Amino acid sequence: DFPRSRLRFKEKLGEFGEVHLCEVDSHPLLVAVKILRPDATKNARNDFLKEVKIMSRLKDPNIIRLLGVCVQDDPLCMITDYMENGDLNQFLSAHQLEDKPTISYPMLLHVAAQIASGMRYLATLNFVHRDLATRNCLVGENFTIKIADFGMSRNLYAGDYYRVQGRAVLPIRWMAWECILMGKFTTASDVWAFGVTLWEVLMLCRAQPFGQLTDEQVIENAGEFFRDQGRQVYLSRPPACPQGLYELMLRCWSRESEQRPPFSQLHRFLAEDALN
Ligand SMILES: Cc1ccc([C@H](C)Nc2nc3cc(F)ccc3o2)cc1NC(=O)c1cnc2ccccn12
Repeated sequence: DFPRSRLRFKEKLGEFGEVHLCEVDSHPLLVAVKILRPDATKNARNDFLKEVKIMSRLKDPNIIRLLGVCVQDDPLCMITDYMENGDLNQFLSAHQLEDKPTISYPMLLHVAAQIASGMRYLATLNFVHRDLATRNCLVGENFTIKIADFGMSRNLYAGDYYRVQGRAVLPIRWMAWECILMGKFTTASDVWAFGVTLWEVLMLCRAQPFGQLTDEQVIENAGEFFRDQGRQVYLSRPPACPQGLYELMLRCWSRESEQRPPFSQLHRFLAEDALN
């Protein structure tokens, strides 16, 4: 529950808490195991226990799945699926769009449809992710995608978060205008972050959203959405993205939260309409 002795620690996969590739004899069975740092504070331990609880809610092919736990003894462990290809941002970065390692346009749509399906599931639970982005997705065998949430602290993605002393850490470049101005999050702001995530996929993660603008400019842009005088600025159409699919992204960035398409409609478009 889970038998900790059945675990065989093999390699470190990354870094609050280390993640390790482990083997389970059942024989070539691989899992990911997250362990609390030896010097974790009482606050870190509490957060870890809550992550376990939140994660235990989530049961979908395109969401990270809690396979097991070791909490009745120290140190605390969380066990998930091992996703061979690591995070989606690093994965796409190592690929180029097929001409005429490579990835094809239809494969990009399949990646995006899987994210939409995972988010469709979350919406059914009335669960708001709050930090959807390619950096929070993992890639397994055969371009299979699982949405996760690594938190906001990793050095690699430091530049994706706006930090003011004593305030919540904010992924402003993925955030709906109402999130920036009022600091609250909904399924409708998850849709907006999905539009930005889809922009990243079609960019093959080559540039930060609004990359040529400062943090302060991105925040003032939310103000311009609010005022609605036609001065707001949008992510440009990626090279690999045709106009029809771009117009979908634009609906995700509608000023009015109710005008943003539900994830059920987004999934339909990506899995069906976008095929023609
Ligand atoms: C073992 C574990 C525990 C926890 C988590 C994730 C980060 N925790 C998490 N997601 C959430 C999604 C929500 F909606 C809400 C809360 C969430 O909390 C992930 C993992 N697994 C890996 O990180 C992993 C697997 N395969 C590889 C390959 C390379 C690198 C890393 N990995």
